[PDB]
Amino acid sequence: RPNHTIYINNLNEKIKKDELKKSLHAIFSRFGQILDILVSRSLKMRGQAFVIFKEVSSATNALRSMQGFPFYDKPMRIQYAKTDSD
RNA sequence: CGUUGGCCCAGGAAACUGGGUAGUAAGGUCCAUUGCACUCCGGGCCUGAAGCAACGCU
Repeated sequence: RPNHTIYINNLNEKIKKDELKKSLHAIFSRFGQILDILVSRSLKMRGQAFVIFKEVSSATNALRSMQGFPFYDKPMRIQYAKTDSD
């Protein structure tokens, strides 16, 4: 069940928040329009991020073509989210 | 509050960018976490900032 944004985890716990998004935007800017990419470093939200797309088309593509993309030396694990208040 | 300069932290090869003007932001390190959020927030230790000027606006 596809969704505007996507949920990525297995991300590099050690990388700084602001560098992380930039790093991400770069890797996904090509798929469509990013409404926002959400990045937290708390205990619960860490090693994981939500990037929000313009349209559920980019997503499926991002997801299809980017699974296990070795990113900061670690294969990203990508999912469709479940909500996002756009 | 704001704009222009300073100055401090962070990024950068720079130009330039983000933020800020207290044991806090930040730097280092060790443990614990594979974790679904949208107002934020694990723990230990030794380190650890600048904190000005002119002008303008209710």
